[PDB]
Amino acid sequence: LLKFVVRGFYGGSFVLVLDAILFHSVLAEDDLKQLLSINKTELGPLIARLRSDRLISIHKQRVERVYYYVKYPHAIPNGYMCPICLTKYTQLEAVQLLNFDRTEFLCSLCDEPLVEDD
Amino acid sequence: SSKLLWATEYIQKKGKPVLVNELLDYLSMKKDDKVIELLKKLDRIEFDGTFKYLSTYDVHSPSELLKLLRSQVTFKGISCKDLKDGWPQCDETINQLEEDSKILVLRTKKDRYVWYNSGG
Amino acid sequence: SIRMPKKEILDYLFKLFDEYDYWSLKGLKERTRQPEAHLKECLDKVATLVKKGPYAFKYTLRPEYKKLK
Repeated sequence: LLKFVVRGFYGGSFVLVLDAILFHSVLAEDDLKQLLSINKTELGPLIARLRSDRLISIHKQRVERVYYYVKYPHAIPNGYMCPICLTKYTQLEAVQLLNFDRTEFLCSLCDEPLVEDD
Repeated sequence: SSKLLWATEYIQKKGKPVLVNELLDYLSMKKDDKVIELLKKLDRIEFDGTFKYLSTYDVHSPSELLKLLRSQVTFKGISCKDLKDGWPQCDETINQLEEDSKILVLRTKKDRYVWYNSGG
Repeated sequence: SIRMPKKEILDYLFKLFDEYDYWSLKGLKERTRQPEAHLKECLDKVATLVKKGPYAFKYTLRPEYKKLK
């Protein structure tokens, strides 16, 4: 999948970035960093790694704003985290990552059970 | 110059409203110049008839408190724009920068540079 | 020798003088338990003195020729 393809290409740390983006609308490093609670600095560099791969695309405008979007179309509480692919999700992702068969939120890329991240 | 700097430093340390005479004693400097030049043109000196110091905030705790919580959670960027967006009351440009420096500490920098604030 | 203390001690005075334009010998020792004779010789070269009503001893770093600030 998109999630898998990235993984083959790069590290896991990158994969987490791609996930949040898939999770919500186009975001900025600040936002991707805020929800995740990771340094913005590391976030930016993760973006570039994926971008070469084309997991995401960037638009730069003439502070200046950068927007990041996943090139998914190209291919074709409220703060949980995954213990396997170390990905992360918020409440908006809880109503979608939740499962009745288990009564919990399941990852979306590595289907690992996620857990609230303090 | 020296006397004025001492007056400013004194008021800044002590930080209260005060007649010209009250200032002389603690700093021991008197001139007419102070009355009709220094303590009127000097930005740090706020006339309230007596002379006071330009406090960053009415209470120091109000912006520093939010900055402590924001560090426990969220991202450092947009310090003045995120602080003003937060409440109807408007935060003073200088009180913001001031609280942050007194509070600091050090900030995780990454190359212009992205700056993130973390607890020491 | 103790010149390291001198240069380093001046830094302490600026911090002290940064909070108030005046400081008496008693307040300076609290900030530095170094011999008063040792502090006085430094204050004597760049410091000043002022006796007042009850004779309040106050010292001030003379900024007249302070090339270091």
